Amino acid sequence: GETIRSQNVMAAASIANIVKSSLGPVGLDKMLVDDIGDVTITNDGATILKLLEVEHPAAKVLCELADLQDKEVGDGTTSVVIIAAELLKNADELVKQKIHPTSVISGYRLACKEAVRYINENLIVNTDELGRDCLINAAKTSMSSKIIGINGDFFANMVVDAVLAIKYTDIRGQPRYPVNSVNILKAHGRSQMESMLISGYALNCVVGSQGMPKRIVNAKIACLGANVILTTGGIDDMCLKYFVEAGAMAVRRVLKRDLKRIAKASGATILSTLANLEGEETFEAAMLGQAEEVVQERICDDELILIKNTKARTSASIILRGANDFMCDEMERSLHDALCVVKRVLESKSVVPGGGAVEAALSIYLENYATSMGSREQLAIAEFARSLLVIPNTLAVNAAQDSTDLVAKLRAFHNEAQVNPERKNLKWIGLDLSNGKPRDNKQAGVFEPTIVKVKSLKFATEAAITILRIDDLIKL
Amino acid sequence: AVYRNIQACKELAQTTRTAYGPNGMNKMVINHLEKLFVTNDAATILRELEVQHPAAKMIVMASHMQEQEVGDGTNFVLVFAGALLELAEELLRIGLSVSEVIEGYEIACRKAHEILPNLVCCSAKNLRDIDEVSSLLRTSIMSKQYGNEVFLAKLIAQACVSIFPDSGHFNVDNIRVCKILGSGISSSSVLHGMVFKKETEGDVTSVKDAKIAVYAEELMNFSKGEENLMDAQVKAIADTGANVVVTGGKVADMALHYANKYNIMLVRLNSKWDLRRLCKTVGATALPRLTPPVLEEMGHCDSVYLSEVGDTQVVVFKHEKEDGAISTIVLRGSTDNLMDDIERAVDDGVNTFKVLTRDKRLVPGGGATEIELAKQITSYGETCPGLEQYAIKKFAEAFEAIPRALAENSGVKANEVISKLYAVHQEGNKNVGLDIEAEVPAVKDMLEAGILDTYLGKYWAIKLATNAAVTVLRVDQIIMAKP
Amino acid sequence: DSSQGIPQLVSNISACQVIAEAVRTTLGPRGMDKLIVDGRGKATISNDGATILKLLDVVHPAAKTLVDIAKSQDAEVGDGTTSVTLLAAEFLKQVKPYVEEGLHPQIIIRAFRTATQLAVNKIKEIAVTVKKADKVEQRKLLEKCAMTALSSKLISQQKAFFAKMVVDAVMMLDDLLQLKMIGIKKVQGGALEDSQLVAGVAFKKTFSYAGFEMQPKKYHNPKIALLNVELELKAEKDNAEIRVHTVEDYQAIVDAEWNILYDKLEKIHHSGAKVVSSKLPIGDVATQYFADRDMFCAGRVPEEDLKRTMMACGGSIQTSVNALSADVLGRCQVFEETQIGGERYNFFTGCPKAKTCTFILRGGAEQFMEETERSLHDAIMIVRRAIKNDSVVAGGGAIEMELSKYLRDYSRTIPGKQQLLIGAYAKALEIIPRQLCDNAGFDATNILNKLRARHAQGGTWYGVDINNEDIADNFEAFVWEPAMVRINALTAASEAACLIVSVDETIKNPR
Ligand SMILES: Nc1ncnc2c1ncn2[C@@H]1O[C@H](COP(=O)(O)OP(=O)(O)O)[C@@H](O)[C@H]1O
Repeated sequence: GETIRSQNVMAAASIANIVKSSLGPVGLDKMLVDDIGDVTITNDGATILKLLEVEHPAAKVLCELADLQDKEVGDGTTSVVIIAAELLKNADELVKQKIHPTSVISGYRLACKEAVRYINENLIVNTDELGRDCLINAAKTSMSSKIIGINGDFFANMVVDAVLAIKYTDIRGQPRYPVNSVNILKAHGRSQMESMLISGYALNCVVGSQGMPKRIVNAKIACLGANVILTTGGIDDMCLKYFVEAGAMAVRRVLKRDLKRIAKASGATILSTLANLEGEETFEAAMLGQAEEVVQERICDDELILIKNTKARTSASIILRGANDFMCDEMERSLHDALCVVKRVLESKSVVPGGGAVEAALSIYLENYATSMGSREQLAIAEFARSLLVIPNTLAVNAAQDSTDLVAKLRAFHNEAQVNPERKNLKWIGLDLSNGKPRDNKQAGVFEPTIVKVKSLKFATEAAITILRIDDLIKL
Repeated sequence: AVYRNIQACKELAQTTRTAYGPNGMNKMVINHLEKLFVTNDAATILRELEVQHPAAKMIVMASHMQEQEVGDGTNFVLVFAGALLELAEELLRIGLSVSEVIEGYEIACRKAHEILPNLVCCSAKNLRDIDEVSSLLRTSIMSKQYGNEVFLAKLIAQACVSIFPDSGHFNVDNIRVCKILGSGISSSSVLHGMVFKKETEGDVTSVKDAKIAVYAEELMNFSKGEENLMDAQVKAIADTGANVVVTGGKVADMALHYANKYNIMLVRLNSKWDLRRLCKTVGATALPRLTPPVLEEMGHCDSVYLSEVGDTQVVVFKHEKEDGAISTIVLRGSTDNLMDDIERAVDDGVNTFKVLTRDKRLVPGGGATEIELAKQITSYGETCPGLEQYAIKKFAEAFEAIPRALAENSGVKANEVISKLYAVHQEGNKNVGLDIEAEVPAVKDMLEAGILDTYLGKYWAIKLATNAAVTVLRVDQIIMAKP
Repeated sequence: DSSQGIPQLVSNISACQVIAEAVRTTLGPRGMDKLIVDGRGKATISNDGATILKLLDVVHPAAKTLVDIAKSQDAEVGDGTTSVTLLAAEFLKQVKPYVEEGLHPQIIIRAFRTATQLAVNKIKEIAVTVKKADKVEQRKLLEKCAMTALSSKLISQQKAFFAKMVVDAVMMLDDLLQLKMIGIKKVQGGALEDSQLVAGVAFKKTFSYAGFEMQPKKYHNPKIALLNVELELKAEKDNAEIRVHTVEDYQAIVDAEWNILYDKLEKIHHSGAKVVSSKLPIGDVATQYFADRDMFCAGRVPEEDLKRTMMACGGSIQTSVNALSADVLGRCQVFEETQIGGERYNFFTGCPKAKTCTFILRGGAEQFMEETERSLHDAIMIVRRAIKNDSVVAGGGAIEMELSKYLRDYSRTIPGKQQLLIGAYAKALEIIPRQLCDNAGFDATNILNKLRARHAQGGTWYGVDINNEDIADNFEAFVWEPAMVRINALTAASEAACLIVSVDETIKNPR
């Protein structure tokens, strides 16, 4: 009914207002007062909906909306709920104008069909790997909101050098980049310019006895006449004295992740026990490494055993020397998170410029597509475009800017591109969330995957069809 | 019972806070005479909006003094005063007294009167030209009737230039405006002397007379006796020699024949206010009886004739032999409601230059000089020791509310405007005011645009506004009595 | 009684919507009627937007703004007030959710004045002047437009014969066309084919007194007397009552009473009035005076027909017979009492100042003759405005769609706050072709959705067909409207909306 559907709209309208200001990097937080009394404050919108417990059947459709998006993609689930929330506000207005929900469903499915096509006609391929570099520029913008920006080209080049040396396919010619990355640590080398990049993983452990040398160029690395012995089970004092007699550099009580990273970096496999169920064997030339040089570097208060130039490493190690504890700690997370920006861009190879440019540019093509279909599908496809402009309109408030200006300057640049393909027209322009202005994402480096924007518009349109397909209310 | 007086004046400002500036909102004025009016003039709001709270009446009587000796700055009286008391509540929240705050404003009023001449950048050239008056009257057209900046700038200039040669004799009472139903503003014109839209009832063309006098058998016998009675009245007028007779009431069909018999020009004016204008120009008063032949109550005019301007027969009352200082601006408009709104913008322009008959000094507006004035008063407040710092510092922030009104009324954010107005003045870029634009929150130089206020107007506007905030704050409790 | 801010504007927005809803279904030729009752109980059934608002008399001030704006529409155009108030309120509805989003009301005025000036420039771009297109005579093309105005009406079958009288009725007038000079009279009986067109001034002629086979009707150069005096013997206004104390004087009291009518009719013979068109009735005795004196007379005529005769013959209506002279009498070439429809009728043909005409309507029912009067008057208007203004556009809601395409496509390339405001201004222009489908019973969803698809393909003159539930070229269908009308109407609409949006506070003087 007209009043039953109005209650499903006002119900879902408030769910989006709860996670409206939580989306984006400068989003507002909210308190999560459970039934006991514990208050929890978070900024991410995905966990808000997980703990947002409100009894309404029309609201639970949006709870399962993000669960399916969390498993496949795992990001941007909050923006999926806002798109579907605003679509029903406009769809109910169609019903007020004597429009049946059936015609709105078929129009939304075609508006979603052409939305994927127009995205595919504005995609960008994996590039800037050889011959050209803005990946420097792509990572330089990732760290503009921190104090690290005083030295742009120095730290920016370490991001490109740390993401390229870790290349490995390992599955059917997939190549992505693993969850594990370079081990970033800190130091006190009296300055920030002494930060050096080494193309080899360093083990944060001590060499044991002082009489043995901290340098060895042996090929055999025994991972549990190999000199570099690694064992998490522990080695006895009388046992280490025999390695002094043998000339080996043993390390005991090593972490499994640090040993496995070395076994992956050295090409070895972790040996659990020596006894092969009947006797005793050291497993020679079965799980030993292949390396050229192994030396420990003098680090302040936490020495690192540096291994260099293995057979296949796909790893590195950077030392962040600095002046004070504040200067080094802040650049750790700015260096590891800014590296994750280009990591996914170089991996999931079909990407697209985001930053509000997708939903804004789609509002122009689908507007004209409505005037080409007809037959009780124009107002449905026409209003699908106005629902997508709320995402950049929402970020306009989170960025503390004029709500109406940023969305409009973004549309006028994309409109000139459709008039004619000349280079004078601005193409692929986003919005700078840190400053509140337009910004060319191709030069700034605001890229996003293809599976994010495509699946979000499908799940948001499919869920809104479910809430609008409901046309009855029975209570026992 | 002090804050209740502050909340009373605070509400009175918020009504005219939106009617300030060129992008100000209009007001749905419902007259007490069962009439509807729509305008954005702040002076007309208080005439109809009967504010019975006597605490706010002190601000209204100050605004009434802004009509005497000056014809501009009415929003300054209501906005600057209303913002002074809003911040005064912030002081009493801390625990300050009322006398120290009053004394701090009494000192700041003396500091503000000394900074204003320093910000006088340009002034009028004193050439009595039409381009000089029209170029400077753009400030009076602002916020009274937008869009007619081109039409009224020249129309108002034409009536004042005829009197400027009469040095020290320019007055608003010498410029009487008339309005006629028409297509629009394009059909407006300007004429000399007194021009009335009503045509001449008689067939007399021109006359140079100075005497203007403003005012079954038995059944057919008295009917013809009335024709002899009316003839005896025009004969009594012919005995006096008054060839120009202004009729206030209705005219008989036979009187039109006798008016042409003795060669007497007969003009009808049904509007009483138009008849009152003749009382103060030629000396002829309106007599109640049927044409008293009183030679003493007749006026003096060098020439009277009929004219046709804009396809409208209008009688001319000019003075050729005498010097002559009367001018009539005849506007045309289809809607009587909007046509009267233009009539008020004309009176606002005539009175703007009436003050410039004195020492000609002008100051740029648009948030340029108000922040420059608040920037210098804040400097005196920082170094001046004693408890007067809190009152003088907030007296500068009261000047900030005016450009904040120009920002919000223009749809522009109020905080972003003052942040940019203070940055340009920190570098010394004086005379930089807010640019009127719904999309551009930037600023520019107002002197280059041709926006210049009256230095003599801001003086009395800042004095009467601050003295009203003292008169309202001195009264801490209103107590009723029964005579 | 005062209120300001955001919610005050909503009171004026939602108040103007009620005025539009009161005349929402009256737009178009097949629009629904409305019934208004005064204190006397008189019920008026009509679909005229100007008559509805003139009798509603809403005390709310915001509603009075649209009435004064529509009053000017009769001055600048002449009609079409329903399109003004409807389109004036549609601008206020689409901007309602944006007022609550934190936007200032004055920002919309900079957008409406931008779109209003942009639309007037586009009207002159697409407008086509049609004077001698394909060298078809103007009298032929105007009849093709007259049949379109009478299409889907009571005389749709024989509309080809009626069209000859629509254009010829205006051709007999001078260069300045005027509908007030055109009269329409209804005669009981006869078929739709038995209709006629009288270039002279004819009246109902309800004179049902005696005097048959007398008063010779044929005159060569008669003199039309327009009197307002009753010429009855025992007249209610002309009588005598004297009381004397002499038997022989009572005879004289009837003589002096007899002299009231006799002397008054004698001045009519002194002036030489052969035809007397009087407002009040004429008794049976006075009818014989004109018969014996070789004259004609006819009373019981409304005042509407006397003024049509006043400007037709060039005379002036006089009250009494004393001032009856040649300066107020008329003149014509042919005058004869006709028996059209079985009833007697008079008409003056060949006057020097014959700037008027009369249309005789025939039919077997009075309700059929009333609808044809407005259908015929509607066909004269299309023929009237087509002659005065040769530059016309695609009417029937076709031009409102092109304006919605131009202002929307232009607002897309306009950065700043004007995209959703001019965009909503373009979305509000689509309501006229949306409501004419509702006012005609058609499904506005299927028409408007399919109508906009043709303009994207390039349709500039495709619009709504009032007859068939489909889309057709309104320019080829002789559905024309002037350019100045759509120009002067759109500016008045934005003048009403911009004046309502500019107002923010409501003030009431207690008295
Ligand atoms: N277009 C504009 N540019 C700059 N300043 C303006 C503009 N329009 C109005 N103002 C400012 O608004 C103030 C008030 O103008 P006005 O309406 O003439 O006086 P009041 O507000 O007392 O009626 C002026 O001091 C002027 O500086």
